[PDB]
Amino acid sequence: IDPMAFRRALGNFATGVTIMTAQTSGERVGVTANSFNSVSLDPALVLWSIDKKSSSYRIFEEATHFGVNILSAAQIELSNRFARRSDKFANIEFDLGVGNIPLFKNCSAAFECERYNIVEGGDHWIIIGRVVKFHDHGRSPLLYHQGAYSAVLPHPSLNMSETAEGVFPGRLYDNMYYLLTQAVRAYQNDYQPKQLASGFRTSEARLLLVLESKKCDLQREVAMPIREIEEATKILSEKGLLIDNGQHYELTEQGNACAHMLYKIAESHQEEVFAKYTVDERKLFKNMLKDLIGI
Amino acid sequence: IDPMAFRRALGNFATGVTIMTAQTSGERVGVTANSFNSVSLDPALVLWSIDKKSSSYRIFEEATHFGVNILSAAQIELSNRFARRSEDKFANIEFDLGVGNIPLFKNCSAAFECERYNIVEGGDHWIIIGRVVKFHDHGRSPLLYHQGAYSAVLPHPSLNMKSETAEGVFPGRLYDNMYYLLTQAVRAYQNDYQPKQLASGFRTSEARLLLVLESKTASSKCDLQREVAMPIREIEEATKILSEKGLLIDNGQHYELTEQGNACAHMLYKIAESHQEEVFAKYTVDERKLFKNMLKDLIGI
Ligand SMILES: Cc1cc2nc3c(=O)[nH]c(=O)nc-3n(C[C@H](O)[C@H](O)[C@H](O)COP(=O)(O)O)c2cc1C
Ligand SMILES: Cc1cc2nc3c(=O)[nH]c(=O)nc-3n(C[C@H](O)[C@H](O)[C@H](O)COP(=O)(O)O)c2cc1C
Repeated sequence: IDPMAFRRALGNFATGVTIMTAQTSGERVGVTANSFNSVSLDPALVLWSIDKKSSSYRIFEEATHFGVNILSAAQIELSNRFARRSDKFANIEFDLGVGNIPLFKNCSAAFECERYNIVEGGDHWIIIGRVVKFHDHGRSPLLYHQGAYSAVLPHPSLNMSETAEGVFPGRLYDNMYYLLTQAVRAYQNDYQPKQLASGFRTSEARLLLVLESKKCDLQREVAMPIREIEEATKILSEKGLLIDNGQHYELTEQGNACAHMLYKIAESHQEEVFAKYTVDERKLFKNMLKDLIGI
Repeated sequence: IDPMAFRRALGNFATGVTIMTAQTSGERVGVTANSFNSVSLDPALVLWSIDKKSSSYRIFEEATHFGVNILSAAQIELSNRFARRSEDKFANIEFDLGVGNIPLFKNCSAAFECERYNIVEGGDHWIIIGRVVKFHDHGRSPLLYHQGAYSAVLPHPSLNMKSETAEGVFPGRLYDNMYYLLTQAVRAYQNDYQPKQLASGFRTSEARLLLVLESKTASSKCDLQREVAMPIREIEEATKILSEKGLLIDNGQHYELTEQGNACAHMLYKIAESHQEEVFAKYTVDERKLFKNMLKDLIGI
């Protein structure tokens, strides 16, 4: 099967973002990884897949301990730093655990592991580690879905019911916070099928909407790692929507049209339901939304 | 180390929801699993961990193929059905057959038809590695599982709150749309509510139960599972923790919150209302009333 088409199919499985750290001596490594997952509770075992050609596996193989840093939603810069080969720990504060495990700050969780055993896994090494100490902080996590960073949309869905007061799960869910998250649910249920029908994934749409206006700068605006940007710009170039002459990325006439239609789709739901309101009422709704954001 | 405290710490790593299916004959199994993850591209290898006490591993060990069904956000009922041991999980459940008679569900985000590659020991679980021979890429909005509760994906990249120009706040000039303003409003609200809820020592599973049980008592776990969007296993886990804190009473008929539990549910309500009441205080009562009615129009209630 095609490796690229398979990697893009794996993007449907949303995961968190972890950073695997280890230190021997003074040799230190930091690898951003999303192949992490749990295995067993007794004993406490976790695994993750590291590339066989990664220049960091030698230090993971030499060190007796490695750490799993569950990144929070406010650690996108920390994810991109430990995502490209480099002194990755330059100007990066961290603490040391058992086995000199580099532990970062403001993380959602951390798992200090002893190296349990390594297993063959195709073109990767499956590193199994025994958790000897963990940290449960509970901060809002960072997501990685379809090659783009996202966040978790909280609150359970509402019963779409019998009574007007029975729509909410409880009587206390009639709050502004719950109404905002459920408005995004109803909006996402209307926009996502329309974007998918046009053959655009999340990585493709974010680049069309950004490049239509005006690699590190682009990485910080679309919230996508460099590896996913290079992958998506290639796909957009195959569809005749982008030209990568070597200097920068520019959308074609065909690319600018697709970016504007994605704007029409993201506005079709609000324009369809707010048609009964006046122009001043719709303008007030945006001004009150900006007051919630802070702009 | 404590297994329970360790399992709760594992909830910080948000994952999607998959259902592992296999069929031999007519012997059929379906296990909801979030331990799934990718391994290798060449060859295409994926793994997941199945419990050693699972009554379905024997059929997974016998069958030559098993499937990974990536569930979508509208498949919470399908996740809970295949989340409890039953003799006929596929009753009144439509599905198709792939290679090796792999049961494939409909309306999923993605699917991975795999041949049984190798099984590896993994503590109290079996690590099943499978080689992907066929996949389906649909791209639907996925179902999330974080801190023992079902959730959805909050899209769109964050906006630049520290820029010079007013039009430079958005990543592009086309991001000034109502969809983006709604998602970024939830970001600003979550950044204000989430740190305050954590300061009270309540996770997602605890907060959803406090806000639901405060209104009415919950008799059957099947109904409570459908309202808080949490599997039965997490409800029994969280109601115990709320009971340790003196916030819940399980008399045997129905879950009931204590007066201390009712207090914690009200304080979570004030925190969820503090941000809007603080920024919308300049608006009139009719303007704030219109904002809720226009939000309900977006939802459909
Ligand atoms: C979101 C994300 C997930 C990643 N997951 C893995 C992974 O599971 N295994 C791996 O070897 N590299 C993964 N990488 C790439 C690592 O950052 C990798 O260490 C990087 O290419 C550095 O290469 P080096 O270790 O050879 O120096 C991931 C990168 C990103 C952005
Ligand atoms: C969100 C979620 C994720 C789960 N992940 C796994 C898993 O990765 N491995 C596993 O063996 N069971 C997992 N389970 C338990 C399954 O629901 C499993 O089907 C259940 O224990 C019954 O299995 P049985 O039919 O083999 O007895 C998970 C349950 C839920 C709710």
